[PDB]
Amino acid sequence: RKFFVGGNWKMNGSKKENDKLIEMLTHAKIDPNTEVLVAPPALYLPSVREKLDKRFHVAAQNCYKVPSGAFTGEVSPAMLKDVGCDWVILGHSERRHILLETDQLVGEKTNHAISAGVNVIACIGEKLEEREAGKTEEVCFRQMEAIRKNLSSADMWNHIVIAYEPVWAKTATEQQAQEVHLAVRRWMEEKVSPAVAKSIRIIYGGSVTAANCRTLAKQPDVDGFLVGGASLKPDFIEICNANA
Amino acid sequence: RKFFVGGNWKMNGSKKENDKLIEMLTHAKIDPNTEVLVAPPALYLPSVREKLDKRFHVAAQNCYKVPSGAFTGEVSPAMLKDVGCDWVILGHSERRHILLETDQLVGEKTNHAISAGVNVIACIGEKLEEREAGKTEEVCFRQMEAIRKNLSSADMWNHIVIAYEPVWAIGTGKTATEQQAQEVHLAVRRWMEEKVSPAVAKSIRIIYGGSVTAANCRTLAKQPDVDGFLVGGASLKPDFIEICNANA
Ligand SMILES: [Mg+2]
Ligand SMILES: [Mg+2]
Repeated sequence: RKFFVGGNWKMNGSKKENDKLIEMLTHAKIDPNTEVLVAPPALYLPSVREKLDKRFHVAAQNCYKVPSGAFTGEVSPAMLKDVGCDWVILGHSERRHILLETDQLVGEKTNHAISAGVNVIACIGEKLEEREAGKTEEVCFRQMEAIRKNLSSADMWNHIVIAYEPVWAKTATEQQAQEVHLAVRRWMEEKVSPAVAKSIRIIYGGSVTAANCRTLAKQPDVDGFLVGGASLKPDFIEICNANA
Repeated sequence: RKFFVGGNWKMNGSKKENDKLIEMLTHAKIDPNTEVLVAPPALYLPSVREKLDKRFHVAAQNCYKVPSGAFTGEVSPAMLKDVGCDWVILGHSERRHILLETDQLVGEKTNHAISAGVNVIACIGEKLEEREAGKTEEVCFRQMEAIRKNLSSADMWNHIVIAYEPVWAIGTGKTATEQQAQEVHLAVRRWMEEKVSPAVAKSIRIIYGGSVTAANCRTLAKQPDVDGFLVGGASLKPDFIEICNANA
């Protein structure tokens, strides 16, 4: 499985700061076997995609579940493709828990994006009370099932990267991350197919820093990262190189 | 009060379709005393603003309530200003009722946008079951109060346009008459007079955000407390220009 590192800029960006990050990525020494993605705020997606070499993916941080219509404030996968973007992050913990997105909506968006030619980083993860009640697997499997049930065909998994976010984190160890990634992969093996489970990337979306990335990368079922704050700093390059 | 017409493109657009609308706006003949605004999807705000004559306002269809942070998928007013856009639509009925935005959240966003130098079209309106229970004013006043209460000072009303959406009509087979529209606009202006000030009530634009068409716009525009429109589907068509000219 090809190592996959996505930098989620979250609600951070400006012409000035984006220029700095683009120059950092353009001149950086990055392991050629790492797939690298960045996700700027929607306003800046067309410009970042125009300015970055195709070696880098550029992802939206959200999209909706139909190509057009009366949905003020929403953007569709067709618009992403229009501006050269072929990736989207869906179901991020902030969208589920702050902006109130349901499991079903994330699954509907995922199916629609892939149908429109956009690959999906599909995010899952449990909150603190859920982990403490022993429901990590119950919650993660429920979120995964809502995606599985909404896909139009089993080949769509070739266009998904699963991101596990330990929302509950209190600090998640590399052992705790590996434990969930393994459980999710075994779920994929049973509910989809061994072939998909073996090939699908499951990336870790907890706190990823220059200091902990190499230990996390060595876990056998951790295939990369969905990076938060470090994506805005030169440490992102070290994280991109965590598997090398 | 200066007549104000905003076109809400909703989730419709592409680089090439937007260029087509920009050409329509550029070649349109419009009364220079009318304020005209368009609101493209967020991906297209910088390109639309760069390409479209500065005589037209360019608005975001939504934004969030702090300048930056851990809010994946949200954009801030500071980013709007960074790409030259100084307007936003907030509290649109689709965001309230489909995306579940609260009265308080709309008020917090409105305050934050204005704080950043972004003017706000603040949308209000009641649903049918609320209207049939005699709660049109109760609902509209509750929504307005949540905005008022969250403003950092009453001077922020100089940066607000209120849009009344008759959700009870938009979302059903009913049509709101121009008399029904005028009746709500009058009550909202009187709320402004009583709860804010007469000076603010006299100057604030209250635009109608129901079904606005080439066929009904002139009758709606002549209503004394209707100061313009927030246009939906017709904003994507040449009919938008007739609506921009509805008061002349
Ligand atoms: Mg021309
Ligand atoms: Mg109707």
